[PDB]
Amino acid sequence: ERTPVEENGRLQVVGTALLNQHNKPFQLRGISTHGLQWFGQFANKDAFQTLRDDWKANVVRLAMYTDPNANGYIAQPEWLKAKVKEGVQAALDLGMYVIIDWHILNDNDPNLYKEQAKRFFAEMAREYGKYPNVIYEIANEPNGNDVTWEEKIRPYADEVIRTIRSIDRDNLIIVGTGTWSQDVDDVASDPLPYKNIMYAVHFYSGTHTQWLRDRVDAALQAGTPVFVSEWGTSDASGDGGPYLEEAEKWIEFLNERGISWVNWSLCDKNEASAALRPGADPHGGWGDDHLSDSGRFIKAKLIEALEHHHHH
Repeated sequence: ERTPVEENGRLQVVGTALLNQHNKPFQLRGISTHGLQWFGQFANKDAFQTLRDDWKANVVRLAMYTDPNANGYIAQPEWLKAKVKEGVQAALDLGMYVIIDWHILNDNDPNLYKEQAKRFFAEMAREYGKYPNVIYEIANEPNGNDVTWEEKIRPYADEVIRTIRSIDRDNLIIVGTGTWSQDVDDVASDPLPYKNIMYAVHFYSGTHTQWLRDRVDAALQAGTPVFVSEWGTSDASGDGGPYLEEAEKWIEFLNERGISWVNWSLCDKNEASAALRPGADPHGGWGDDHLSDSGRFIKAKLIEALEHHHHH
């Protein structure tokens, strides 16, 4: 009944490894909100307490869409910042790790809203940098044939990281990769020089099979730290299946390698990747029959991972 943050404290990255404050290997495992502008009602202390105590998650991710055309942060900065702070404060109150996700998507080049990102992250780092719970995810899913590591993503990340690190010298930063955070193989050609940086890989088990695991293995062998800050049991659309046999191959692979993972998503949208059945209580306490096939799987994986840790 020690909380995850009480037990593990300030995290650190050495090579590809995530270690806790006591120099022990540590794996974050949890779940992401869907876009806060659409499903933010699930980002609250009561829901997060269920995740901590019943699901055995140790991290939550706050998916703050940026795109004004998605009613994201550029359109409604005050409401969304308020919701992010509610989410962060809930995690602080529960001793959970929390990822603040600048959730680019259709705004596919992170440079589009770079200065707004810097102002947002400067505020979050000032507010919350003293706490070891906080993790900054600075660009969810760069995508597009022009948006490559060398040309667009790395220069964005270098500027945003220098902004954050001027205020919060220690907390983890997760940096997106090209092709919807698949192009982790490009990082080793020119990595970022800073402390406590990990590189995102995202997968959807209806789409992404062993080939992407093979890429991840090659990245790890080359010394690139990987964090799975978003993955689904559906096709990449968020719907279809779910594809739990393939998802199981992924979870085994990630657990064997100690790679942190965060499932998409904790909401009740009528799509296969949503963890909750439509009308589920925003306050948590969900019986198995209020979880989808995907939600049941994720809850089971989280519980099993904790069991395997305590005994092996």
